[PDB]
Amino acid sequence: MKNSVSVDLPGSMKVLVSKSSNADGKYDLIATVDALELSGTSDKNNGSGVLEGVKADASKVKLTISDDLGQTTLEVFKSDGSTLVSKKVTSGGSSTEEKSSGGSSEKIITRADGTRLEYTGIKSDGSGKAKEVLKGYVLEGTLTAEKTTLVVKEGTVTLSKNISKSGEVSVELNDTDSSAATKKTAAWNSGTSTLTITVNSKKTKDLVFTSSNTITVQQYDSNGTSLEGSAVEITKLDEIKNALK
Repeated sequence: MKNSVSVDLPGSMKVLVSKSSNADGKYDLIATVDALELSGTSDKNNGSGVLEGVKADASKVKLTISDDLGQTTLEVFKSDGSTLVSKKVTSGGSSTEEKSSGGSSEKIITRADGTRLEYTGIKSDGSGKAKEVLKGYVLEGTLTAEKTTLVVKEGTVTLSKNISKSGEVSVELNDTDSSAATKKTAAWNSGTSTLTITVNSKKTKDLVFTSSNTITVQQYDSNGTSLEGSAVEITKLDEIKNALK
């Protein structure tokens, strides 16, 4: 690989591809990931293809680079190469890291902005524990094969952020408050990703769940009909609880 060319890949990796092909028309590939050298051959000249290596503990490693360089898959197998232990797929600014070990699985999704969904203790029915890691705070809850449900409790109010298997966010609020004068109810608008809270037949605040994986809160005037001021981004879990008081 004396006169190879270096190619940047998703997942903060680099591959070297030979400048010209062998007698079969194929290009040599070399990459180093952490301590491990990987090597392969490809029928393309751009850095795409498959590289393989073996760790010191005899685990087999495969790096698969998609044809257009938009995706990398980094896989680790047991020493015979049959049983997959871990798989990291990176593309479009996001990574998904899956590991299966000792009865349960894990899946960590890292979004382009650094926020994460962490699914742990995944069982054969698709259930598990769920955490969303946002900037400044974490939301915790559960996973089923149908949805992720992340829960914040304040007083008799329970706020539930649902993420469907498809990735669609919806939010609900349920309040066990006996008193009809203080009980919170809320309505969800999927068109604006906004939960509007009502108390005593007047709107009190809008909670917006943004495409940037943030939450903002904005109050209504005492008339219960017009918004006032400007929306404030939540920076810590305590401020979500404050919005539920």
